[PDB]
Amino acid sequence: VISNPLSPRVIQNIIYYKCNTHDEREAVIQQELVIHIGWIISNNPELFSGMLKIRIGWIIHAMEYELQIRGGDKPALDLYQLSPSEVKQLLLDILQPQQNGRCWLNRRQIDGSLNRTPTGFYDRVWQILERTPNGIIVAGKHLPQQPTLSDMTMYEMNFSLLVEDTLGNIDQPQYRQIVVELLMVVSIVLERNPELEFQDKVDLDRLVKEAFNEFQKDQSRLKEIEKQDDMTSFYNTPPLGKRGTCSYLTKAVMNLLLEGEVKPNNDDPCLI
Amino acid sequence: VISNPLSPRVIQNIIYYKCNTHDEREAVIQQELVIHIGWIISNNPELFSGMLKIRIGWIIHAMEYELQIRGGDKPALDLYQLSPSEVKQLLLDILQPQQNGRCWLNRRQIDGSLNRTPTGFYDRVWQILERTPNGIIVAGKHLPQQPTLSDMTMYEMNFSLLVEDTLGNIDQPQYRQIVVELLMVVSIVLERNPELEFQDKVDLDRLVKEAFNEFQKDQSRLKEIEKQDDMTSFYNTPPLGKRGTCSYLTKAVMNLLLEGEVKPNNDDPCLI
Amino acid sequence: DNETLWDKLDHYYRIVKSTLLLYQSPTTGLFPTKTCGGDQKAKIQDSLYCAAGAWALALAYRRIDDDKGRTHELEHSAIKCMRGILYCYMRQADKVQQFKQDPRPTTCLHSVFNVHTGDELLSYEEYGHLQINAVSLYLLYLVEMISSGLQIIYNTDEVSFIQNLVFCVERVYRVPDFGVWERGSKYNNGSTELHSSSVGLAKAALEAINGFNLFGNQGCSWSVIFVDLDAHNR
Ligand SMILES: *C/C=C(\C)CC/C=C(\C)CCC=C(C)C
Ligand SMILES: C/C=C(\C)CC/C=C(\C)CCC=C(C)C
Repeated sequence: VISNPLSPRVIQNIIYYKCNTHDEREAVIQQELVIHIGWIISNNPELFSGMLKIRIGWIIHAMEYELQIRGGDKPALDLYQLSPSEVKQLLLDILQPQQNGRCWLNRRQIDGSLNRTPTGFYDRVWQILERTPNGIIVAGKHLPQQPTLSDMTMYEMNFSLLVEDTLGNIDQPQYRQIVVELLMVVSIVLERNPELEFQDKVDLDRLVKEAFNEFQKDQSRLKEIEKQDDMTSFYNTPPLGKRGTCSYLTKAVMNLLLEGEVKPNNDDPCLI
Repeated sequence: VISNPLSPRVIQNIIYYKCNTHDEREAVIQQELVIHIGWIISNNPELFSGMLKIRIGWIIHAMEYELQIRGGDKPALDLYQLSPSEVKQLLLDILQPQQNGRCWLNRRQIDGSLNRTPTGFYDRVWQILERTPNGIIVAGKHLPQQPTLSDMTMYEMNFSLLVEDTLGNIDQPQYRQIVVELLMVVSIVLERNPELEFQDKVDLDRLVKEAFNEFQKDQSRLKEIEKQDDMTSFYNTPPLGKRGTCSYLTKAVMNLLLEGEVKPNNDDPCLI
Repeated sequence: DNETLWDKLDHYYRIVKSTLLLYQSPTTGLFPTKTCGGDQKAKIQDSLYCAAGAWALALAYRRIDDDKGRTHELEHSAIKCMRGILYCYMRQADKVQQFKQDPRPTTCLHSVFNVHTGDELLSYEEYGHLQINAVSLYLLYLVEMISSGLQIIYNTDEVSFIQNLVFCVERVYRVPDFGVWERGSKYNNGSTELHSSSVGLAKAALEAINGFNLFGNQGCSWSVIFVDLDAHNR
């Protein structure tokens, strides 16, 4: 992790001796992509808006998986045969702001691997943290309400680093994206509803699990699909629609929420 | 129904001849409150807020029923035996605002028999009626979106009669108050939640029961109450609390709304 | 703007004489609703305003000693309409007694009259004659012109009818009416409603006509109109 600006010597030391040793060409391809991102972050920064951390490798693994997707049922292009012009063009293609017509599941590879959190996501999870006194427990990592809210402030970088670190146990990028949209759903529910708050340690893995439970029972009852515990169909299903993934996460959030007590608001007292 | 005012000659035949023939003394008690109501509407105008209609005959039923609660396992006092001040003071006690020391069952009986609706209830059902394609069904009546929306206004007085006509068939008074809170619940749901729209018809009776059965399973998990099809456990439950009737109701309205399309807003862009 | 005040009033003199005072009914003093077409219909409410318009110019014409007789022409233009308006109502004094006892759409004072005879033109079925403002605006205007010095009430018999006109207006708090636009409501089903504009005029009419001598400066204790304070309050 490059937290603070460093010298060329230490960077050379980490890029070869410390960071990658399984493959020496991993250093060269990461090297290429670092200079390429230097090109892009200078010309058109709007693509890099959204991903705090720019993880070079993830971007590479994302590039390799995009190559696998494009090639279909064929030995796909490997990132090391591609020219850096081809590397740049493909990297822009996966970094494109908008994915049109992609299988939503492929969009979840693209967004999740890039750590492209939507705009204001850190602020929204901050509001989440304030409105859950216990805090959130995420994939075995817990954000408490205190002493977190006191130390960092709403719009600083360190809180973003903390929440991203807690989101460091999402091995599947698709899981990362599903929890990111879970957090956006929880944030919209909490902001839109000030009478109600989370009553316990907030375990988003359970929420995604019972959202999958709902989707699985619905699919089995509707289309008689005999597949059991298959994460793929939940990933293809789109967020916004008649039956949407965001809909199932919203149902999960409301089901967990409604166990707690509710208090009318002083600014707008509930009329009933 | 006295929609427009009449002369002393006309109201005389309505008071005695044509309306009541089971008991002549019904008019004498009937004639009592309309002077007492005149006293309150002047001294305490706010006390009669929320009720579109003052059905005095149902107020007598409310007047007499509370004595059955007041009297307990004893022959209750006869409304035809009390002095008029006792009838007045009884009227003030049970039409007071925060009914006091009443198991929420008795509050729901008094409020439901009293047809006390929340302030702005008629405004909110119009909004409920606005973004619902298949209107509202209440115990065998149908409140459509058309020609209702085109022929009336959100503050319109005529619309208030229709919704009461829609709710007039609720024979059981505490069911009616449960209906209005459900009607409130979707209102506090819908206005804060502008994306969720109904697809099919909204039959509050189905919304009311499904809340009760999912209510039933939790308390069965607690102590396994053997009473079946008994709303009493629901009425004494407070609207707002750990497991309040509203929390049961919104789950019911959350699911039915969630069984439809989540419309993306042009005004509010979607992050996922 | 060096024109004499004679000049500016002559500017307004024309308009009333050419556009309103030309069409004033010479017989009943009324003002027809339709200037052209041969229609005999004259409404109570609008005819009150037309007289007031000449009254308004008449008061402006009180500021000139050399009025060339214009002031009396415009002052009594208002009197001619109000007395003709007054004349029309007695013609229906049987209805006034009925409306006093049983306020109803079928016992009320009419609102439209023959401009050339003052005879009733449209029945209750044809036209909705329950318009409280027209009766109320008459009483409000009647004291309004009398206070300025115009003499409209002539004998004690007219005092009784105007006194009885108060008894009809005293009950507009509970009697629904078709209102100013003779429609009743937006649905136009012929169903009468209580209107603030109609109800307010009677409150203003009762406020002004209370204790007011209908004989003006030339009056005594037998020419005052008594208004029920309770009826005004309701
Ligand atoms: C951008 C609009 C979308 C994604 C519509 C779907 C969203 C929901 C369904 C969640 C709505 C529920 C709450 C805001 C409490
Ligand atoms: C009088 C209202 C009082 C609390 C608010 C009740 C409304 C809701 C409890 C649940 C909101 C759920 C959404 C999906 C917006």
